[PDB]
Amino acid sequence: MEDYQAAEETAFVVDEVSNIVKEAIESAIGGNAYQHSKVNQWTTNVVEQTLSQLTKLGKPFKYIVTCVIMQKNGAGLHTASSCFWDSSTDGSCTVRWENKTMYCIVSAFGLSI
Amino acid sequence: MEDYQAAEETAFVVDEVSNIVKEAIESAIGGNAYQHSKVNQWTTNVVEQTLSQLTKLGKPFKYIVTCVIMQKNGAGLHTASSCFWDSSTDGSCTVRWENKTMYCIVSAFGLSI
Repeated sequence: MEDYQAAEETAFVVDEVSNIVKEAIESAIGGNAYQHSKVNQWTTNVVEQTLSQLTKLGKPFKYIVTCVIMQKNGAGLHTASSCFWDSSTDGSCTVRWENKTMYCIVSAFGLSI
Repeated sequence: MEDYQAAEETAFVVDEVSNIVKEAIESAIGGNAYQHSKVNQWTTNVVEQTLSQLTKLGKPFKYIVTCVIMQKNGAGLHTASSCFWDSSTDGSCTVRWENKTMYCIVSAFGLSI
């Protein structure tokens, strides 16, 4: 029982990362519409909140967070991520959020130290 | 002198990864115009070529490759990333490529094992 608890403590749980990413996106973006001059601040705030929460987790992981904001004007969006790590300890979580005007794709990667 | 060569061998060279990514983008994409049906193939080929070359480098790095391909239709693009590793060993390299019709941003992250 103790070993499973320790493994869960040291594991990269995708659900909590996705929750953190959703909370950061909503806090920084929320109901706000797409504005080109403010995409800089929005991406910065989302990534900073996500990395702060991931560090607050206390898990022995190096974290890499990437955020993409795109305007809804008919343009096509495709994000793909293929990597090379140890699948037993490192993880990734891609969260797609969208409102009436804007796509926000945030990919978080946690690699064991 | 030997220590410097060993460090350079084990270091995440930004320029080498940038050249690898540019080569992958040119090989997979080249001068082709934007086609939504080909974006999946282009992204997959770019990422796999980048990963293959980075693994052929022989450096003890876990590699993360993310590719974004979007049509040019007047919408402004921003891709942002902020992370948490040991800055002395792990590195990142983002390459922005564009033609008449499409933007393509590829971010590669090499983390020491």
